[PDB]
Amino acid sequence: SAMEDFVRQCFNPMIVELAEKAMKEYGEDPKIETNKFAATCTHLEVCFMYSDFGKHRFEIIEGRDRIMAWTVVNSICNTTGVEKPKFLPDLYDYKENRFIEIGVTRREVHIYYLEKANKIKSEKTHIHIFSFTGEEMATKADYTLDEESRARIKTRLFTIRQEMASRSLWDSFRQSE
Ligand SMILES: O=C(O)c1[nH]c(-c2ccc(-c3nnn[nH]3)cc2C(F)(F)F)cc(=O)c1O
Ligand SMILES: [Mn+2]
Ligand SMILES: [Mn+2]
Repeated sequence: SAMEDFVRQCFNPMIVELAEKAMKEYGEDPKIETNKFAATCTHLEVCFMYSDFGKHRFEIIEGRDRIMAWTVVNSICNTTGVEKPKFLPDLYDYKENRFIEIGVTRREVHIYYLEKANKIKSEKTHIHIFSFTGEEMATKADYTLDEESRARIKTRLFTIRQEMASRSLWDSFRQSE
């Protein structure tokens, strides 16, 4: 399909391999579940960009194998005393000393924020939701990053959406969330 071609042209090889790895784990084929494949790559890219905007302020948890992800979380919990999350989060903020859950949505940021908060129920893990429309929602409206870094993320996401549009893939994608 066009979707795999788009994914391999707009995402970096590492991200693509990571996303394919995740999918091969669940039991899903990136050539059938093409919209899921794109969402995994998009969310991975956002996580990595978030981390790279940080002396390293953020520890990346997402994109690691579960064994290693929970090793990182456990080490952080034992050195900081911060409580252990029930679900693997996406980053850890050493400056603000808190785990962060990153959401990327094709819907309205508030619907997805409510969904993530209801899902985690761990009042400690900070939530940051980004849209493909340049909108964001974050716990206590603490957006953590500076304006330019958040702007770079927003620009990239809008750019992915428009690349999908030029290829007639956006409509399927936004209805597949
Ligand atoms: O495993 C994680 O840690 C994780 N998993 C997801 C996630 C869940 C379902 C789909 C899906 N799309 N279509 N059908 N199912 C896609 C994603 C994706 F964003 F990863 F792509 C979201 C997170 O935010 C997160 O942190
Ligand atoms: Mn995650
Ligand atoms: Mn996430």
